[PDB]
Amino acid sequence: SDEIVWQIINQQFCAFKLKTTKGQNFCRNEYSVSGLCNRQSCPLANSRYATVRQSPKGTIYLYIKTIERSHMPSKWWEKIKLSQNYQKALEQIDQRLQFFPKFLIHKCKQRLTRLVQVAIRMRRIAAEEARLGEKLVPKMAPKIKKREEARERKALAAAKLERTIERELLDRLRQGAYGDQPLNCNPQIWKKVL
Amino acid sequence: MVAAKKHVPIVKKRTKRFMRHQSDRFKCLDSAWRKPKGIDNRVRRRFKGNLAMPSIGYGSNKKTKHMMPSGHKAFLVHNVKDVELLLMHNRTYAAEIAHNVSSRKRIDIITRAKQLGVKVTNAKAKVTTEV
Amino acid sequence: QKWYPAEDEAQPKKVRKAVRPWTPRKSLQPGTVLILLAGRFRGKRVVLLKCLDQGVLLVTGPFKINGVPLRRVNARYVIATSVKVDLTGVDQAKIDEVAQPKYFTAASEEAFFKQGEKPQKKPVSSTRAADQKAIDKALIANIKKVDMLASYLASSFSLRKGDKPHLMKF
Amino acid sequence: LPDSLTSQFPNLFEPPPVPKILVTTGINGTIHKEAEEIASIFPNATYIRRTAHRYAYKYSVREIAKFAKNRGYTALLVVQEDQKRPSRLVVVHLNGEGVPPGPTLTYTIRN
Amino acid sequence: VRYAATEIAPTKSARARGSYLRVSFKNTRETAQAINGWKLQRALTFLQNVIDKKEAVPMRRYAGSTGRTAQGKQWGVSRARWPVKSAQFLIGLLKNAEANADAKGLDTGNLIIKHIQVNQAPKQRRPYMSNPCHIELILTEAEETVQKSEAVVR
RNA sequence: UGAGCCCGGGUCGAACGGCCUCUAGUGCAGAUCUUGGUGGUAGUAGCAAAU
RNA sequence: GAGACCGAUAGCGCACAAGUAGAGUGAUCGAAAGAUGAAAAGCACUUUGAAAAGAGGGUUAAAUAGCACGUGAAAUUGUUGAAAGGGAAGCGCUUGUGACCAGACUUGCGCCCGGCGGAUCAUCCGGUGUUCUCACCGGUGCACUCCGCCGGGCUCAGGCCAG
Ligand SMILES: [Zn+2]
Repeated sequence: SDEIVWQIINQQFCAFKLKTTKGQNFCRNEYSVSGLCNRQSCPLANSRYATVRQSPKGTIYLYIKTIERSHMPSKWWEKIKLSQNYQKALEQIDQRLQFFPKFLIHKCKQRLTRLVQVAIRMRRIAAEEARLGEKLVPKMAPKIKKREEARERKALAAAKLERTIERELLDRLRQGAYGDQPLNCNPQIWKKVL
Repeated sequence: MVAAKKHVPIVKKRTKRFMRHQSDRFKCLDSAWRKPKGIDNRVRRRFKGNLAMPSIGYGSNKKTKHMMPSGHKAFLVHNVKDVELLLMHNRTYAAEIAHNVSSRKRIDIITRAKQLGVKVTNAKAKVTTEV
Repeated sequence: QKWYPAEDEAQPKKVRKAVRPWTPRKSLQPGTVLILLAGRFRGKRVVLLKCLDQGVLLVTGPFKINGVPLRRVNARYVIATSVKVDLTGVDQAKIDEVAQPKYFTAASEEAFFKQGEKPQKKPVSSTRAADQKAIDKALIANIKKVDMLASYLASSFSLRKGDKPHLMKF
Repeated sequence: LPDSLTSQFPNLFEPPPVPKILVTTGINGTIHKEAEEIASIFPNATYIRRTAHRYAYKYSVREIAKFAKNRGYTALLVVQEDQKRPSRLVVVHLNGEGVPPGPTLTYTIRN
Repeated sequence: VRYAATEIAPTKSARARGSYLRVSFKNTRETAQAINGWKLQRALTFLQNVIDKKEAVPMRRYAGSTGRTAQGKQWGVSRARWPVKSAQFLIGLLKNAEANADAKGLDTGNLIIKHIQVNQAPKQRRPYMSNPCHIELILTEAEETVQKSEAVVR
């Protein structure tokens, strides 16, 4: 009944389906070896299936599903640890997925390659952000932005900037902060002050 | 080397939009295209010097349809799980964060997409750099 | 190589486009006086030493006569005249040496502090200057031996009124 | 019941020397005229861009602070942009002699 | 990027407003356009010399052929009229802005009319419709000029 | 191709969207179309009923 | 008591003063009109003046939420800035000029030494869950193997446009 569940999934409804307007559908299922909704990549409509997933520890595993455990949703997948050596992991995928469809083997090798490349890229990126020290933070929220705009308007109104500058300059002129014979003002102006 | 895929050159047969006839004169007429249905309408009869109508001959190449000038196709993302779906399609698709995604979720999406090697079109959204 | 192909990236098919030697014009002979049509030495008369490959020509307008250093130029940007100067005495070994396609080629505190500053115009060389003198020595001697030619190579070519290049005899 | 200020910041609080100011921008900064004007505010201030071209080395603020400390600069100013307009001001006091680079004050430029 | 021309300091300007005023919009707009850009005392004398009959107000956009006298020679407009009530309302708003500038601390001898805007108010529902208006004028100080000092050598 | 759709910037303040099906009071340029609002005529004709 | 109903030009004419205001001699006819804010905290006080009006100042998260009050479209209007024109304007195709805006490949991998640290390495030991042969912990050490990290060295691959 692989074909019947495929017809039900593909032509009626699937909860793992992302329909895009750009010419491709995507599979939201975590065990999909390629995140695409097509006949060969369906983890549900294929009784024998294989995928490659990476644990939060960083260890990458190969997951194999057979027809004889298909009525056992808690026992669907057997998990096999893949080696850190890339070539040895490729040969492990070749050995465990012997006599499988060539599509599943090919996509498993591609997914393992992409996961190792993403791990290397992640290490390089983490080193670069550790060296630079930059970090993205959110901007001000609209309520906080409106608050700062209104209170800055009120503070600018209450500042009286030019009057304050003129008053402080005249105050500095009175108390002799510029010294005798000030270079700032005319001699008649300094005469009037005294 | 990280870019889009090798693709055939992007050719747009027409860059302008098809405006509705007499929509520049009346404010009650939107510029969205409406096919003229009058018998003596010279736009419908295709007289010289008039508006062209949209035809299937104006269609884009199937190898470069829906493709941005960078070569990627836009993929709308609402959360981190959505950018994870582009693990195997980092060279064919670019992430477009949805307009109603908050700032912290945007930071989560941008960080993960950089690690996955997926371009983000609107990465200059409501975020800023702290030293 | 190291990685399995992680995406269905099609390899290119084998192109049947081989590389065959460029066949120059019959007027591009060694020693022919050439009129440059483009560049910063535009309009200056030089002497072709050796025809290189893919359209490139090794030319040198004796620096003493006209200020054109040992340089390369595309053949589609030169006009070949009927005057051919004798190259007897000019060392062909030196010409072959300069004719190799690598002669005209080339994060810290100072790297940061040099950002935004104008690059310095480099002085030339002590061996390239000697190379120019080595070729020019015999070339200038032959050009002086030729009647009236030294004043010809020092004058820049230009078009006057009424002169039609289609009816000329360059 | 200042004393806590001069205990916490003895370099800022025996007269300080003449200031030499280095003004820079973000990583791929586009505010060159704005940062040049902000440098022209302060006496003895030079503006140096941070990346030269698009695909060059990305120097960090700590590296630039050490570089300017080794060249006798007194303080480092970083002008960070948002929508091609100045948004943040980062003032780092490089100090001198054996004192490490001092306190960093981060302000927001709004209007 | 391009930066817009920033507003003058609020310590150097004085604003007056009048809303839902029961005067005709067209006559008030023409009167406001006549006095736009002038000095304050000149506008005071013109509005007081148009309240009592000496001086004319020209009309350019909302121009009706009513009077053709020599008083329009100085404006170059052959159509000139004398609205009265708009002059009183503009006078009241001008002394309001003068009081605002005196309270704020501005020199009232160097005040010029930076901008004066007449907008339409909601129409009075009584088919005869009244045309009230809003008036928003902003006076500023004359721009002050400071002589430079010669640059020093280094 | 198109009807349209997605994102950025501003404003705003409590709900909303995609997909598979179901359903309909489901798509406007016109009907001397209905209701509301607003114009040129026009500060014109005139000081007339109302105001 | 409910609904695959309507949501203020809809749904009863009437969500609110509704068979009310108002019209007609009368029988009868019959509207328009909802939303501040969480809370009136509904703007004290100083100062113009006769206003259903302002300027400071204050409350509030916010007053460009001020009982003209959630948001605030278009028609239409005013101020400022730029450009063009005076025997129609408007439209299609194609360059140019000015102003403004955006910012191109998201720009990488592999080898060879030296040091360090972990392991899927050790036919090392103990434990847990299992699809019973696969996973996961804890402790040992670096003879081999494999991963990373740091300091040097080298090669290669790289987007677009011209000749
Ligand atoms: Zn599917």
